[PDB]
Amino acid sequence: SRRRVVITGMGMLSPLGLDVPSSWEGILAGRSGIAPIEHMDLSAYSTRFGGSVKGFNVEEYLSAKEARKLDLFIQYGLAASFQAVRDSGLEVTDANRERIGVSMGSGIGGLTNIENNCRSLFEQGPRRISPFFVPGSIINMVSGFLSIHLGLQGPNYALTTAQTTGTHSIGMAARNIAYGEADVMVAGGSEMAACGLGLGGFGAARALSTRNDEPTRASRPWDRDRDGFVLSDGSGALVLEELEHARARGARIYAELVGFGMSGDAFHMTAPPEDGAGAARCMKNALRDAGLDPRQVDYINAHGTSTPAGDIAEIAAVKSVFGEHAHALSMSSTKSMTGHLLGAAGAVEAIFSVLALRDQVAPPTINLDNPDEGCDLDLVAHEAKPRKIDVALSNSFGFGGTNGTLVFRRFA
Amino acid sequence: SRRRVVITGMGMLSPLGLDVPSSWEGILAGRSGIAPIEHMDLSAYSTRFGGSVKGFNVEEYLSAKEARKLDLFIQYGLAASFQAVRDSGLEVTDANRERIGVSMGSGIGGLTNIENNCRSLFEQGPRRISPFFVPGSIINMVSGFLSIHLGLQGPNYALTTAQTTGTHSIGMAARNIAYGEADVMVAGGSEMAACGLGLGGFGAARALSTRNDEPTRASRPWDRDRDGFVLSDGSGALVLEELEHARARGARIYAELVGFGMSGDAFHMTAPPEDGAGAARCMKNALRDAGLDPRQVDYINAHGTSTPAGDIAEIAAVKSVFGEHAHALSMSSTKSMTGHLLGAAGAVEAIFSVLALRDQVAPPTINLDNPDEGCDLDLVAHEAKPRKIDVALSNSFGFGGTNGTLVFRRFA
Ligand SMILES: CCn1cc(NC(=O)C2CCC2)cn1
Repeated sequence: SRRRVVITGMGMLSPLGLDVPSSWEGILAGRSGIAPIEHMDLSAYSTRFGGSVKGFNVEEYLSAKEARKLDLFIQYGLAASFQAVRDSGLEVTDANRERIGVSMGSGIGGLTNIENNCRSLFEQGPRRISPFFVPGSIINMVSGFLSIHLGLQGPNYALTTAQTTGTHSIGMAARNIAYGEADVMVAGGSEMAACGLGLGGFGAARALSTRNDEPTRASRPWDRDRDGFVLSDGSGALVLEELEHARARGARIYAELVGFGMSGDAFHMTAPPEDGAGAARCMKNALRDAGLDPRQVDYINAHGTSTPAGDIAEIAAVKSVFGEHAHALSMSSTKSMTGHLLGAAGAVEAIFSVLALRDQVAPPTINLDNPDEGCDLDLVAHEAKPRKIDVALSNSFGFGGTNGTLVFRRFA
Repeated sequence: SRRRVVITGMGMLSPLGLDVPSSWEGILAGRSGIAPIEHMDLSAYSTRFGGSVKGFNVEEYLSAKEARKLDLFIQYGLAASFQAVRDSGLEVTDANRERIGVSMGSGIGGLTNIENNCRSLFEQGPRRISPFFVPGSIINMVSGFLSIHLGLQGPNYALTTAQTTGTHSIGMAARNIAYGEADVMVAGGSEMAACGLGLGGFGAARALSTRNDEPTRASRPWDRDRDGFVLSDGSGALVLEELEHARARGARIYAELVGFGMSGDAFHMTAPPEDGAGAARCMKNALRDAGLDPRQVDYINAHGTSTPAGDIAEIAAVKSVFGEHAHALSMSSTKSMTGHLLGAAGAVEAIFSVLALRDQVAPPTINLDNPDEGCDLDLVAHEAKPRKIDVALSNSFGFGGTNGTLVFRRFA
């Protein structure tokens, strides 16, 4: 047997806003957070734009001195985590601190810090490298710093599954609670890969949109004129909680997390199979885990990265899994607005999936001006669609053919 | 309901050998793998030695075409994974490929590749960053590449929990099998952090031994003259398999994985608490998970980093958990010989713990010339000790106060 898991707290930094409600207001208005990247010379680069977090004040969370020790991706993950825990109303005590853990991940981790410490090393030598270089750059330090700050003594770990990180982080945290290893987990992901290395690295692979002239139109999932993904920064964190634990303290419950699927494509290092066999296996695994028929799914938050092969693989996967229900569900890519937060994508998209349930509205896929060949599903083109949503899926597909699917259900 | 998990295959690169048997012969003979580093000029560094993998031939494992794309930490993790899968005798088929997954992690990942690409970026511009920069550096690509080349379609993920990574990776992979999410997992870790940023960043924290003039004596866990950890490179991988699956195919079973614990110190970003409270909580969780009397523990493969505070915290934790039985068990640090493989430490030490069970011998803590105040347990000083071992425990502790413990026992 298995315990039930609900969402009692959410937190976010995104290109749309410095918290959940501002981000979500942008999402339902079809607003783009994409813009040319500032305070950075990108002349030599084929991509000059992305989704930056705008106006982030780390001193709302940390002293300047503790903030100086940490890469931006860690600052962003801590901000989302602190928001989520505050939003949950949870009181940590000696009676429960061993039952409260953290799993906040990242796909790429501390590139900005690595870049700045490379500058020191090359020019001046190793004696200029910061003493906090390692602990301030390693991916497990969101989980680490959060546990130390809040006194959390439960399971403490971090996933790194590239663009699947946030989805796997939340799913494996839900398993920890379901199987009695924890009663509460803070789970999600964070990313800040807008350094030369991030834009240069994805740029060297020709993976990014190069629509420098119209950055807000660059992320156009399933549109025939798409030319790759848009790199974005930020963080998402959820408070996952055992149902009886949440009820006993009178928690506000957003939604129930009923299913989690994982699969490997075993296909290609960076490309998904054109038929989306791996994504179909992963969604079937998640629905089986939830004890739900494909027909019960109402809303899918796609991975929908705006890459040629990825977007078409997801259409094929949804048609394969859902058959005669494939057109009845609504599927949208919020990456059309936020761009691709890499390891944080799954985290912010799980939050948008939960709010789709709260508000009974499918967020839009903006920029979907000319659907590509066979992209004929309800992709919620251009504008939000109020509709019935009892069951919402959130899919992530990443490098190494790593797949994750979360299934959320309305709670009443 | 919870299934039993056995070890059917093991694989390793270490500073003592290019496979498990060669490494283990070095362990039982008290041999040091530590020597001045040859691959780069460290005259400006305060530490100029570590545990290198000597004479690694990537063309035993990978085409020159695949190998050139991948950071050394990925090559090492693939070498160990391939060894472990071959050692297991498992045949991958259409009938079982969806039930076989991988969880190979790293603490730091592709720091050499990222450094070298940062050098190209700063000197030559973004168009000289490798197209393989991202997939060839990010931590999840051991799991990814292994899945692509063996056709593993089970759970595909990667942990990054600093010096706890290998232990967490193996434990969580065992839970996947226990709970029915997979029947087989390849799990462990790999590390190659011996670049300027690695040695420079740990050096900036004054965390490394600076015994440059006697490298083989630098790693001296619980010795009063210890002055920090020794940085080492390599990989460990285990094939974990559900018991009845292993029995059904007539697998050779090395041992059973009976217990896994995790805990967070919630104390300090890098420092372990002096009393080892988090390590004690972690071990108690693992022993309760294994349904054991603590008196059943015969051998402990310590974390044993050769740091002043870490080594004494572990003594305090073992005394607190085992009481009078702390005086009857044997505890040793194989890091005395291998140095600290960081995210791979828990993986090679899990293999050493299984071989302690196979061969009924406690590996030595070499260099333990003068045990420090309170270090009065059986620490197997200097020479391997043949003894009865029914139950072996492997401990890891890392930055962020993250703790893992694995419990293995003989299988008959
Ligand atoms: C992918 C090719 N491959 C090569 C190995 N080699 C070994 O297992 C031996 C070398 C030490 C033990 C396994 N797979």
